[PDB]
Amino acid sequence: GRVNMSEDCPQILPSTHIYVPVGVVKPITLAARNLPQPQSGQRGYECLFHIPGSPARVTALRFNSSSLQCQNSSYSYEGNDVSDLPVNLSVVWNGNFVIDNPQNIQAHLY
Amino acid sequence: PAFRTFVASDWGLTHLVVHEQTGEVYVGAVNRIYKLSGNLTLLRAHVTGPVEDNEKCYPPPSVQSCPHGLGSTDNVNKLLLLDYAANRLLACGSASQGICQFLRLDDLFKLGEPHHRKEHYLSSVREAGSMAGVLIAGPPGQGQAKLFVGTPIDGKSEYFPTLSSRRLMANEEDADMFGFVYQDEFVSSQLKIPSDTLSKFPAFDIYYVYSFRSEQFVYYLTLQLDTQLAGEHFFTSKIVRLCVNDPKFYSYVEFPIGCEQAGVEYRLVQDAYLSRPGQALAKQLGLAEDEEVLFTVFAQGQKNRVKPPKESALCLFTLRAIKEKIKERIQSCYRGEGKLSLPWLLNKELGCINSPLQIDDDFCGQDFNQPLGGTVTIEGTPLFVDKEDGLTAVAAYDYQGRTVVFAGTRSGRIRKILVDLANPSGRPALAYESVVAQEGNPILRDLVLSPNRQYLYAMTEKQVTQVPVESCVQYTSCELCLGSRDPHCGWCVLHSICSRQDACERAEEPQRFASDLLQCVQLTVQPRNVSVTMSQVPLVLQAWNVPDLSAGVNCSFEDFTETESILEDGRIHCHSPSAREVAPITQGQGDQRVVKLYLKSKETGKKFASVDFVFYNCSVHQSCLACVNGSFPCHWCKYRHVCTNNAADCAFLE
Ligand SMILES: *[C@@H]1O[C@H](CO)[C@@H](O[C@@H]2O[C@H](CO)[C@@H](O[C@@H]3O[C@H](CO[C@H]4O[C@H](CO)[C@@H](O)[C@H](O[C@H]5O[C@H](CO)[C@@H](O)[C@H](O)[C@@H]5O)[C@@H]4O)[C@@H](O)[C@H](O[C@H]4O[C@H](CO)[C@@H](O)[C@H](O)[C@@H]4O)[C@@H]3O)[C@H](O)[C@H]2NC(C)=O)[C@H](O)[C@H]1NC(C)=O
Ligand SMILES: *[C@@H]1O[C@H](CO)[C@@H](O[C@@H]2O[C@H](CO)[C@@H](O[C@@H]3O[C@H](CO[C@H]4O[C@H](CO)[C@@H](O)[C@H](O)[C@@H]4O)[C@@H](O)[C@H](O[C@H]4O[C@H](CO)[C@@H](O)[C@H](O)[C@@H]4O)[C@@H]3O)[C@H](O)[C@H]2NC(C)=O)[C@H](O)[C@H]1NC(C)=O
Ligand SMILES: *[C@@H]1O[C@H](CO)[C@@H](O[C@@H]2O[C@H](CO)[C@@H](O[C@@H]3O[C@H](CO[C@H]4O[C@H](CO)[C@@H](O)[C@H](O[C@H]5O[C@H](CO)[C@@H](O)[C@H](O)[C@@H]5O)[C@@H]4O)[C@@H](O)[C@H](O)[C@@H]3O)[C@H](O)[C@H]2NC(C)=O)[C@H](O)[C@H]1NC(C)=O
Ligand SMILES: *[C@@H]1O[C@H](CO)[C@@H](O[C@@H]2O[C@H](CO)[C@@H](O[C@@H]3O[C@H](CO)[C@@H](O)[C@H](O[C@H]4O[C@H](CO)[C@@H](O)[C@H](O)[C@@H]4O)[C@@H]3O)[C@H](O)[C@H]2NC(C)=O)[C@H](O)[C@H]1NC(C)=O
Ligand SMILES: *[C@@H]1O[C@H](CO)[C@@H](O[C@@H]2O[C@H](CO)[C@@H](O[C@@H]3O[C@H](CO)[C@@H](O)[C@H](O[C@H]4O[C@H](CO)[C@@H](O)[C@H](O)[C@@H]4O)[C@@H]3O)[C@H](O)[C@H]2NC(C)=O)[C@H](O)[C@H]1NC(C)=O
Ligand SMILES: *[C@@H]1O[C@H](CO)[C@@H](O[C@@H]2O[C@H](CO)[C@@H](O[C@@H]3O[C@H](CO)[C@@H](O)[C@H](O)[C@@H]3O)[C@H](O)[C@H]2NC(C)=O)[C@H](O)[C@H]1NC(C)=O
Ligand SMILES: *[C@@H]1O[C@H](CO)[C@@H](O[C@@H]2O[C@H](CO)[C@@H](O)[C@H](O)[C@H]2NC(C)=O)[C@H](O)[C@H]1NC(C)=O
Ligand SMILES: *[C@@H]1O[C@H](CO)[C@@H](O)[C@H](O)[C@H]1NC(C)=O
Repeated sequence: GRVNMSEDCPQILPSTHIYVPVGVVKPITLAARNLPQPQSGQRGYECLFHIPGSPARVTALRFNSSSLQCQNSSYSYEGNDVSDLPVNLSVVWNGNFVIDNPQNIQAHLY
Repeated sequence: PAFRTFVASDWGLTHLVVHEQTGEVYVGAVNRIYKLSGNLTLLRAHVTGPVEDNEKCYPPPSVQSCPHGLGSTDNVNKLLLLDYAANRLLACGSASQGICQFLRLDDLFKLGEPHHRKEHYLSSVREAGSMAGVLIAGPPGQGQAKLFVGTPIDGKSEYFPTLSSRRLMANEEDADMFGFVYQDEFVSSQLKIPSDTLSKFPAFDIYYVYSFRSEQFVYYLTLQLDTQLAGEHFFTSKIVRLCVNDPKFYSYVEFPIGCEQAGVEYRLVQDAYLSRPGQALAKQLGLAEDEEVLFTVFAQGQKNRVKPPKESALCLFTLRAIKEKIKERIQSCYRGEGKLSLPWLLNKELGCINSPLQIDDDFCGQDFNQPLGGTVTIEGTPLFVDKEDGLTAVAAYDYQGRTVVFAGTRSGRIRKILVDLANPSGRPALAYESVVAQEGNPILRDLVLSPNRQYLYAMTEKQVTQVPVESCVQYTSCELCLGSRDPHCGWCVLHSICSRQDACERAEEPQRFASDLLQCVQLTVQPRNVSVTMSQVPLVLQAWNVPDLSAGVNCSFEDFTETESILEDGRIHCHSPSAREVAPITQGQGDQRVVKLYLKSKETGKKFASVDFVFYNCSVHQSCLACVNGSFPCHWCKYRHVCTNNAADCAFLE
């Protein structure tokens, strides 16, 4: 679990844009690198969506060191003012450990 | 001495296993999996437990949402298997539809825990030990490591297979784990419970007790339900087998197994243990060196698998004899005779297809006459029967030929049995019994000898206990040493201790080590009785069953004095102590003092052989009656009115 090289860091890699319609049950598959196996007394993964209106906490599954997925859920924002809203997402495990997001990958709620 | 022990601080224990290289002991428990040293010190503790979950939920909450309410439940270690090849431990739990864990061998680091796919789920069943299996491997690049594993199903016929042949990839993170060896839309390397058989008999289920790899196969001792024995539940204990190289699963065989003792039926397996017999039992059971044997434990009748009877019997099966019963049964169905006869699997009875074949022990099954059952129930050779305290577990081993058997009890006791049916004796005799959790914590099936085979780790609900196979040093005397009979023990004459052949220095030499009670040190002194008034008396010593003492010997009357002796013929000549030395002893004890005259060997410097030696005092008698009509040679002087050994010390003649 020692990181000495910058390329070996826990980070989320981008895919072609994350499209999310409001009020539709969807899974959100992610790719990444060197995702840790949670150890003794350590919980699993969650996706946290930073929507000013409503912030959603959805638990996820780490399939291997290189892929994640938040589970079937629907999302919304209260306004009807902007069609395309990009949202900061943070991928957490064991409650508060936020994985690094270099490209600052966002979820588009349309 | 004290028994080395590991206590279960909070929860119950379920499984134990020993690493053949290190002697590290791994211990499966509810919510915990421990690594322990050879002497049972805690080395590492893994939390596997209390998980928020629900048994009714398919794929567990991690993968899909379940409408059933969740609660913090306990995760029971169902299984534990050492994968030496991939430097790890397969630590299969429950309470997640039975997801399996991989812990690294030397530190318990979770390498992987696959739970996305449906194969990564093993069974809902929350019961400990109702599961078993074996790990089998080939070299990297070749046909990879496989796991054969049986489990109960709880009626979830379509979710899980009871018996399966599954893949073990080198990457624990690899998704391919616990996938079947060969999957087809027609036939997969698995065996499911048919839905029709669950509709007919409501809660039929297969509970897997023990399992082992032998030569090229894989056996399982199982418990099943009433299917030709809706009503009530009555169980039938059976043997199962497969070829290791049979992806199609056509080799499946299933014979009922038990044994009878004076018209009393024993049909419920509690444990088993595959072993060797060593030169002794092998010869008079008629076997070749590498021929295997199966010790077992059965309870009386076919009632209450959940809580069996006290009445229990340790039986025996030679694998050559079970191999012949299976070969005999197959060369029979390939004569076209009768049906396959396997109730729970095939509800409508398909018939035996005749065909010309070379029926061998190498036969791995064919397309037609398929998976098949057994008619003639295989009877075992009984050995020992407990009636007041139920046997629970068993192990065995080869020691210098003689075959030692270990037997757990409901009380928390271990029996150390020499099996002597093939040996000279009338029937196999108990040698010794020992205590672990005396209060009445039962011993569990997982009972493993160490790698050096010096100890035997004995597990309870609540504690692991290092019970030595050999601990002859508890024996104080040649007469008790060789009297216990537990075959590791001999009297190392010159060291005056009881222990094994390899532990007694120079044992190989003549008379230095005693193995039959008749070899015991036996000693005699010619002048048994010597008066206090005498000094430096010559005594002759006859001793038999003693090694060459040309090394030198001293006589020590006790830890008081020590006189040098010289050797002639088959006799030892030494002297009594001086009057100056003798009286310091006899002062206080009056009439006489019986004293244990030892021999102290020059080579060892330890007292080994003893005799009753009497120091008598005449003078202290103060009356004629005490003097003469006592027990000793003493003379009374009428006139001086004194008692003495010398006639001349008397007043005068008359
Ligand atoms: C074999 O067994 C004999 C007899 O049992 C042992 O000989 C005894 O030795 C002990 C010494 O440790 C004596 O005990 C002490 O006695 C003295 C006083 O002794 C006087 O009284 C005697 C009793 O009637 C009497 O026999 C004595 O006379 C003898 O001596 C003269 C001279 O040698 C001789 O000529 C006679 O023929 C007698 O032999 C004598 O008058 C006393 O001081 C001690 O008592 C003190 O200590 C005790 C305990 O602490 C305490 O309770 C008292 O209060 C007091 O303070 C002590 O008792 C004993 O007298 C001897 N027995 C005899 C019959 O004489 C001896 O152990 C063995 N023999 C050998 C050769 O080893
Ligand atoms: C780490 O773990 C991750 C995630 O668990 C793995 O990523 C997965 O990779 C697999 C490839 O093995 C991907 O599987 C593919 O899925 C396609 C399904 O898409 C359909 O889905 C639904 C339901 O079926 C349809 O309604 C919808 O219309 C889609 O069409 C399949 O079509 C693919 O099958 C094809 O390829 C295979 C293998 O070559 C062939 O056998 C088939 O015939 C077919 O041609 C394929 O199975 C999967 O998408 C990824 N998972 C996720 C969640 O997205 C990684 O593999 C793993 N990484 C490492 C390094 O181990
Ligand atoms: C005290 O210690 C002495 C050790 O010397 C013990 O004495 C031995 O006692 C047993 C019986 O208790 C005797 O065994 C018997 O032997 C009988 C034959 O006896 C003749 O042969 C003897 C040996 O060859 C010989 O000693 C003996 O002569 C004796 O008697 C003479 C006449 O009285 C006397 O002048 C001598 O000095 C001598 O003492 C005989 O000719 C046999 O018939 C019996 O069936 C039995 O086997 C031993 O012989 C005794 N040993 C000796 C050397 O005399 C004694 O038991 C101890 N005392 C106690 C109370 O325990
Ligand atoms: C873990 O288990 C191991 C064994 O599985 C154990 O370590 C061993 O301890 C024994 C003694 O219990 C040691 O054996 C000694 O060997 C030396 C020779 O190098 C002898 O000098 C010793 O003799 C002494 O003890 C005798 C019996 O008590 C006396 O009669 C004699 O006078 C001596 O004083 C003795 O035979 C041995 O050193 C190790 N074994 C190995 C392989 O090193 C230990 O109990 C456990 N350790 C832990 C940390 O849990
Ligand atoms: C077998 O028997 C022989 C002969 O019977 C015996 O030989 C004895 O050896 C010891 C030495 O170990 C001798 O004792 C010594 O004598 C001198 C006087 O000459 C004393 O000053 C010494 O005593 C001191 O040391 C003692 C022990 O530490 C103390 O208790 C004491 O206070 C003194 O400081 C010294 O030990 C002894 O003389 C002979 N015995 C006779 C009868 O002469 C030997 O024990 C045995 N042989 C073997 C190889 O074991
Ligand atoms: C959504 O995420 C974006 C991007 O992460 C947030 O906007 C910006 O966040 C960055 C942090 O990377 C802030 O940059 C900071 O700049 C100062 C310059 O003095 C520097 O010292 C810091 O080290 C840091 O890099 C930046 O302030 C911030 N932008 C604004 C306008 O405040 C954004 O906050 C997120 N959206 C929501 C709604 O929270
Ligand atoms: C003295 O020795 C004699 C003879 O050995 C003992 O005689 C015993 O006398 C009783 C009668 O009271 C008999 O019933 C026993 O059978 C006799 N015993 C033996 C061995 O012959 C007597 O006990 C001794 N007396 C004393 C005071 O020591
Ligand atoms: C929810 O996700 C699962 C797994 O990806 C999928 O089988 C199912 O189609 C999804 N359900 C809905 C309603 O979108």
